[PDB]
Amino acid sequence: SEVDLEKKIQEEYKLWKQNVPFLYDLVITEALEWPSLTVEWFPGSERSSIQKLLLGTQTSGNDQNYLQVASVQLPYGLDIVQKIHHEGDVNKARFMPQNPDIIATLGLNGNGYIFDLNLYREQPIVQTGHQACLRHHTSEGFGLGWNFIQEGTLATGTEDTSICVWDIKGKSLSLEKSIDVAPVSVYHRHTAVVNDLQFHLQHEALLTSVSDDCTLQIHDTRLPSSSSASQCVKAHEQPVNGVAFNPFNDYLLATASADHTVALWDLRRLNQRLHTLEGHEDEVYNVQWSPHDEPILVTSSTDRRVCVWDLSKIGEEQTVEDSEDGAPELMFMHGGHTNRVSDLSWNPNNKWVLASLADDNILQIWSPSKVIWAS
Amino acid sequence: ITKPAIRRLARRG
Repeated sequence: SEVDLEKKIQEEYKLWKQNVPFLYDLVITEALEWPSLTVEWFPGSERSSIQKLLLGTQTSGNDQNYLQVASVQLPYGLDIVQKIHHEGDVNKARFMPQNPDIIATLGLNGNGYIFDLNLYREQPIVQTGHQACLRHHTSEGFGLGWNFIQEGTLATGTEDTSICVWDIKGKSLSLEKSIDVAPVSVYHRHTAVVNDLQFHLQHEALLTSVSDDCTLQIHDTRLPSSSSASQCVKAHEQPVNGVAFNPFNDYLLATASADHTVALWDLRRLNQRLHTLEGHEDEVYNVQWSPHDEPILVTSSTDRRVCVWDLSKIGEEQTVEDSEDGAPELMFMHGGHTNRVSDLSWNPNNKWVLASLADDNILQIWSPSKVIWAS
Repeated sequence: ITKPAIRRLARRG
């Protein structure tokens, strides 16, 4: 029960601190005023470097929401250095890979938003707010993604079950006015909320999506909504919460699901799943590939755990004592969070550094000891 | 504590 539950929750929490100096080379912990459902490291660092994180607020109507830029002290604190005004909770927020100055958000009531940070470099607080509002959705969502080959093109996915594809390239933004933007495409191919979508890293038109309708689908954004999804397979028997393309292997991808597991997939054989990562004991909401090492990925869940997985170690055998503890591929389990985990982000500047968000206002920037990952 | 015990502690959480 809940009361019984909490006591258990901490008591092992501070057992976790006790254990930290052996397990982590780094652990930064911040309590935020409001929660954040979204985190993403900015590329680049200044000089012991200092780096930047994209963040948001979840006021729930109670106060004004903020898209936030925070800076961290990395080899130890971190502070919020910019707050831009935001319509509704920042459901998720991602920078343009071509230009991290450009930010896309999914805001209140399904609205897309575009922020230009170059417009307000010096200001601590930007009240002006967004530079553009992406029109179409009618419920709120979390599926947001940017196109790596086509500058200025992005996809959104929502509880309204649609997927919209937008093109903001060439559209002037200014502190004068917020332009309205209409989708270039609108795809109805799901029967429930589109939970996550993502553009393929090395292909202009390939867009993958997953949903509560248990499907993994593959869309060719060149074809009009008149067409169907290029591929649609059942991926799990329960809702699929997340999808990630491997940044080194063009055909390898992963799905996180409410079945407590992560499935891995070869793109050209979506009819028979390659492998299943068990080991979470509640819904697996999120899944992310290391940008540094192809066999490495990370999963977070409602079981308040974050798991780091090494796929080299599959088809590998070991003592029963370890079988008690998990698969040979489970490398690291972060226990730093005392509530379900909202979002994660691999640090692209520093190998083996991760940011993670919990629903009880905690931000953590941590790194598993070098013992455990280098061999 | 020692490297093996560390590497399994990483897996029990």
